[PDB]
Amino acid sequence: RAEHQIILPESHLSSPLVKHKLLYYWKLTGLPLPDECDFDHLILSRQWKKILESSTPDIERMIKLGRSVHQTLSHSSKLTGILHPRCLEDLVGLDIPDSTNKFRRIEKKIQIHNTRYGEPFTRLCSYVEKKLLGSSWTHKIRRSEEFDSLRTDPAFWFHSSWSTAKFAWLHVKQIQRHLIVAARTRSASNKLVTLSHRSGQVFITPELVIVTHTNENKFTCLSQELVLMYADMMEGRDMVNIISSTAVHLRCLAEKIDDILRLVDALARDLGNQVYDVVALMEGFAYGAVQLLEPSGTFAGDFFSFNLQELRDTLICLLPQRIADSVTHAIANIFSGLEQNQAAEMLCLLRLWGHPLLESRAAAKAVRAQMCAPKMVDFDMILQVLSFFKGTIINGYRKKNAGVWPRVKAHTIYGNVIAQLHADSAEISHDIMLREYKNLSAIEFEACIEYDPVTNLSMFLKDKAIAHPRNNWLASFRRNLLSEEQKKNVQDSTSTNRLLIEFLESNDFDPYKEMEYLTTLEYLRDDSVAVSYSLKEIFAKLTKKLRNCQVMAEGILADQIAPFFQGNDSISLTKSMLAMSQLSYNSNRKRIKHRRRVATFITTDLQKYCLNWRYQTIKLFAHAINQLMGLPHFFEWIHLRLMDTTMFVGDPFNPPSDPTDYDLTKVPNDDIYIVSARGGIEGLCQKLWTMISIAAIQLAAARSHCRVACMVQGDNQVIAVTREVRPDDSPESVLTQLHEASDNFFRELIHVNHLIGHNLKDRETIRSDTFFIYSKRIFKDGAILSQVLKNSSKLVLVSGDLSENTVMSCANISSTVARLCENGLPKDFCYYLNYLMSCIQTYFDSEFSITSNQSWINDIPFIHSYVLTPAQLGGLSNLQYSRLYTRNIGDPGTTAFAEVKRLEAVGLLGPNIMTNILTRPPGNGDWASLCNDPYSFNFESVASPSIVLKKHTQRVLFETCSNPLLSGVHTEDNEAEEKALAEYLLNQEVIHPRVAHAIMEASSVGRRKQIQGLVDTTNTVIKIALSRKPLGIKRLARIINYSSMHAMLFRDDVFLSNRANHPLVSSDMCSLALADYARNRSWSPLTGGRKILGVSNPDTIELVEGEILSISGGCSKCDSGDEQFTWFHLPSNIELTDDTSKNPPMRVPYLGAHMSPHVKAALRASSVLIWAYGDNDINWTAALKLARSRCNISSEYLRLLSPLPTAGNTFTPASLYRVSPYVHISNDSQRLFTNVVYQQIMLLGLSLIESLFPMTVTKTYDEITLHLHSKFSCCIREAPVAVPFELTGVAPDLRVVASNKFMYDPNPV
Amino acid sequence: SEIQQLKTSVAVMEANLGMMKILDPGCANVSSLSDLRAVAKS
Amino acid sequence: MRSEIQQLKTSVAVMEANLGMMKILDPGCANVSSLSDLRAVAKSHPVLIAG
Amino acid sequence: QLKTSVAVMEANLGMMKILDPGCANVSSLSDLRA
Amino acid sequence: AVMEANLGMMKILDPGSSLSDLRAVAKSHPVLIAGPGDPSPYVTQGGEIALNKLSQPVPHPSDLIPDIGIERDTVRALILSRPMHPSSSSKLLSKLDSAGSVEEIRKIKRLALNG
Repeated sequence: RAEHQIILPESHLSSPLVKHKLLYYWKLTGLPLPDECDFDHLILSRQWKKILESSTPDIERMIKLGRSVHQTLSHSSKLTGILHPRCLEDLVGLDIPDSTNKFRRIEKKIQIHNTRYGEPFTRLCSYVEKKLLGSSWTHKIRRSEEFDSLRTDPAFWFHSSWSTAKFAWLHVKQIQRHLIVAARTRSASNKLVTLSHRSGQVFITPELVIVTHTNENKFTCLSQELVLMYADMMEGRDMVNIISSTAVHLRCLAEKIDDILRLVDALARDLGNQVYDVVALMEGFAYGAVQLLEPSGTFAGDFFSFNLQELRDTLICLLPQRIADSVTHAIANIFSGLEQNQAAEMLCLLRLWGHPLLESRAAAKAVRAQMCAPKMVDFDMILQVLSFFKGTIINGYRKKNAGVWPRVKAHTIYGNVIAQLHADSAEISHDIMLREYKNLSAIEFEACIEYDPVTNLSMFLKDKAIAHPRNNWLASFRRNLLSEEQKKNVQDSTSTNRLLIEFLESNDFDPYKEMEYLTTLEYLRDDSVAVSYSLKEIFAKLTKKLRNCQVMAEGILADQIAPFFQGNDSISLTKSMLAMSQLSYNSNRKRIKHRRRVATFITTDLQKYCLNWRYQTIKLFAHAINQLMGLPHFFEWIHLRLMDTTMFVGDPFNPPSDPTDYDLTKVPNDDIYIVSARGGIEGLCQKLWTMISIAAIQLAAARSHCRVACMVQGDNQVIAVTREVRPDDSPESVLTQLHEASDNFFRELIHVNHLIGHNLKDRETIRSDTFFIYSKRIFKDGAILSQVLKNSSKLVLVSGDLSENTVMSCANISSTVARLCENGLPKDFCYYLNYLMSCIQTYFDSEFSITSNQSWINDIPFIHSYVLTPAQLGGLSNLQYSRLYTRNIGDPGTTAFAEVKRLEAVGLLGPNIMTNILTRPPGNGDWASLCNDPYSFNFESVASPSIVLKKHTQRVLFETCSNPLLSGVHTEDNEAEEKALAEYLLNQEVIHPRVAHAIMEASSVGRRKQIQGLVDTTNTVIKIALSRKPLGIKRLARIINYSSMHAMLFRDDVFLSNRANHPLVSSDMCSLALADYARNRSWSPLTGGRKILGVSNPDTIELVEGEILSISGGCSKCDSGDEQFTWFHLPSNIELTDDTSKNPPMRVPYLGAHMSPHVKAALRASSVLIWAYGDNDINWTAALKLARSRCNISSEYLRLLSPLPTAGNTFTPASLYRVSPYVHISNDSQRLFTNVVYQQIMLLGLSLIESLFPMTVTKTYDEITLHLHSKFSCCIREAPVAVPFELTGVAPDLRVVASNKFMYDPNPV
Repeated sequence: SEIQQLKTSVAVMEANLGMMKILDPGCANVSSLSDLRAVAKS
Repeated sequence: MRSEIQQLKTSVAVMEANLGMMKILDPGCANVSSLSDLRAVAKSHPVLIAG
Repeated sequence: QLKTSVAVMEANLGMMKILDPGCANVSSLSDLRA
Repeated sequence: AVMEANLGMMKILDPGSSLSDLRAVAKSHPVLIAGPGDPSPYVTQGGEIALNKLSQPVPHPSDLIPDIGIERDTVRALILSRPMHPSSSSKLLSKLDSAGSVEEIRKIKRLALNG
């Protein structure tokens, strides 16, 4: 069949490693188990004499596999059954010569790719660098030796250490995925592939892979997602080897990494599964080697010595003492001698041995030891934290509501100090919060906050699992493994147990009646509530009503109460964190009362944070928020429910080991159970806990008499303790005051967390004068510290599971290579690296496929010109050369034609391809396709499989939507309204796709698209919606054959064509003339000859013609009559190391109401519609009829509320910031772009500045000045004449329901 | 006066005894919209 | 004056009777609570004690 | 009056610790509801 | 006055290492049972409760109760990784293998971090 080739097996590890799945399939064959599984609690208790008589195919494959494996081993010795991770070192050296010779066929073609095209890549990179840096820098344009090592050794992926095992495990992985796909079909094919490696064999089935070593007479068994873990770690550590041995500032790491890998492999043979207690310390050794480089003598080598002592203490319990000493010495010599970036690069050693095998019993023991423990918290410290909690609430409400306190009960205002602040409504200071805490903690509020239960609506549309209730909890496990009276307590489940689908189908959903599950205490009478815990190393599974109330409570806190505490989001988190390490000592030392403030940093992680909160600690805080909302009982629900319920760690292969467990209220506080838990669950009730943590941090600040800038997202807290000094104050005094302030604050933070029941350590928390740690990135002296090797470990070779998609795989390669280029790599190296890895990708999909292409896969110029042509035009390349310098904001079509023009000029891409793109036959095309996706060409293309499956599940899930919230989302004529609106907006005298995209996005049509795009279409949701409604025959053949159709469409349209009807424009014109010609020709069957305009933007590299000035100054452009440029200056003699006594001042570089949002969207549509087409009565009638779909305003309130007509139609940093915080920007002599274009020029200039200094450079020596001249460009055009007119025709009806708060606003504004 | 300070020192006693009472999970039907002196005096 | 002193004495007399009923721990563990206090309390609508 | 109030303060407010005797043993949920 | 007639102190021994200083610095508190359960495994004959580092009562208080390899490896890491003149770094590495105690390694650690 063909339905089974849609949702493929996963090619990468997305799940934990359950031990008893592996041991189920191990026991199901007749092989001996490992010797640490002789007294196992689940294996010795199941009734295997009935399981093995099921005669399912899943058991017959295992029995035939055991007769295959047992026949090859011998009876002269003992067959051993070594379990992961005790077989890391043997599977590390796995060497199948049948996969080596199958990857050498790819290597043989990549070497021809280099020897035919490597010299035009050199010509391209030198061309673009000579254009952007001028011909006065032309004695400094050499290719980097990263690029030259990539140019002499094309098979970097094939000739490293770890490459043979990478070949072997990728071939084993693709064979097993093919066998799973074949085993979906009910057939009788031989589902057993036997490979032969160096001294042994490999047996592959859809469930197990068995590796047998015949001289040692041993074997190991690996489950479905354990061969994925081995394949992932092999290509990860291989790519880490490649990048660390090519890059010059990383070559000392490479040997170290091999050492630190192989040593720990040798530990895994006799530590076993506890070797991941060693691996977990490796992160610490990367944080302590940064703290070796302190400016003072304090803090240096404290966390390093702590982790070295912890490593000795974990080793001496399992190893002999001598081997523990020698291994500790080896770990100490690996992480010593590193730079500031090379120490942060060793954070790649985390996922590089993979993951342990998990079980439910040990996880449940680890949870019971801390969540069922007794606690004793201090009442007076709860009063102090509650004082700062309520004072922060009062000050935040005062700031939000224009100087008014919350509605406080008048008889609860004690003393004369708070009673005086109440009359003035004055902002309460932290010193009054500490002094008057007995009077401020005892204050009560009244209902003065109008909340909203359903606000986000994306949190109710998540694919979260729902636990089926506690009379059916034995449906959590696989029915094959239950006992005979445990099978009688399992019922059928009509539900899907997903939050999304059971939210859509739940009619009579009233949020204010769903909150009565908690305010009326009916969640606590309810004897169907079950909580299920999950295997991990952050997630639980609640029932339907309780999950609804948890989502509501989180939304209400994050919407109303949480911004009172400021939470202390991508550019604004590299401006609040990059400016937070500007306060460090080494950031302002040339500058060095109350004049200049400095800070020293404390990154703390609390021991077992979420499951040490008790009801006795959180009750008064929840009480305060309940009084402030008007709720009798809302925000303390989790502790009261978990005290009264029993929960279990749920896993389908981990049943209860006692076969007589039927009722949860009668199982002991034992095997998988946590009976009457007293702590909290992670993620649940997170906002309240973050607010209590902020209140404790500000309390510790006030109790130690200092100011503090914190940032806390749960157990990860970062505090900058601050101290204000003089410019003429000595540096020794500044360091002494910072050390005393950090000591006093850290003691008070220890003290106020110990008394409310929490532990942050004296030694595990990293205190530092220099760096802090946020989102696992190290921020150090106003700079982000590099992580190229982490991104190298994810440079992998299959992406996604929805088909055999090569375009999305090459797109993931391009995004990872761009992220490598952001962490500081040569541009030419990353560009030619993406070419070579995309060729590896496109040859790995003709071979090694688990599911025609014989004509074009042996065509080397086709594969070249197909991986190098941009994806906007039909090729595979999602990395233009301009993406190496800056972000892709701008027009994708002009950047596409600009890259094609550069590649044609330097000799890479042929002359035929340009004229064949220009003479390309047009596609189907709609007005709706031009409105929904502007910047787009009407070329014949195949739709992406992920877009098709996502859109199919969004259309299928909303067919059975029935709740009163979001009732008008799925209408029967939304596509007719979409076509009518797009034909009204676009089919005018002047065609504007971008303003029509803005109008339709601001109307109710785009609101329906925006609501339907919020649903979580994961693989399980797509399987459900394809079971409820099949996909078809034409669309499904386009899903399965997507890559072959995409490649043959490139081959037919633009690679192999005659095109005797030669176009008007030639290949030498500007790229926006080219993109305008391609749009005006491609949309010509739809449009009819009119000019699609208002779309194109210039490419930033093609626009400017840069120049670096000489020593005397003066540019060859401004000597030739040029005045339009941006000016970039870098001061001389800048240190990039710790000696920052003579650096120039560092600053943050350049990076980039009171109404309902329905009225905002309506007024935005009004502003865009009047700005773009004209300002008279017909345009205002159309603007009224479009704004009337989202709100209930009249005609006269449009004209006095619409904004003025304008052009408005760290997780991943933009770069490292080493020499860009010193550059000075003057956009003064350029007056044409004073807008998006000058943003592009400024970002291109900063990337060209920081491109001049590789990571091997720590000192500048001269002054650098750029003039980005853009006057004598072919791509300069004056803005046209905006000609107003009347919109012919009438606007569509755009019907709307009035009951939706999510699509409509009935209040007359 | 000292009596006016004893009033506001005696009042936070009941406001803290009501706090100690509502920390008990057996006081889970005490609605939050209630005076803590009144919870203490009951 | 004297009336406020009488109300202070009466309020402290209420406080000593309230501290006589709380479950203060002593060696011997006489006044403990079970998990059935919450179960008997949750069977009704949450009550208002204010005044 | 000034002495018994501070005697209630020192043993009521400043010195008061709050015990949650969590069920760190092996017993079922219906055994804890007894 | 009449205050100690009802509130029984319980002699809490927070470690804010032997049993003597735990008994010596141990303030007495009136602890108040709020949660359900039995607190009897955590008190001791004499009325004393020992708390953990997480403010957890412990069953018996004795749960609450150098090296040269680590101290030489860390000072090698400080000499190797900090900026230092290469003759002086080799001189500090020269008189470090000749050490024989925890003392005179600390002299090099305060000799390396101070220059």
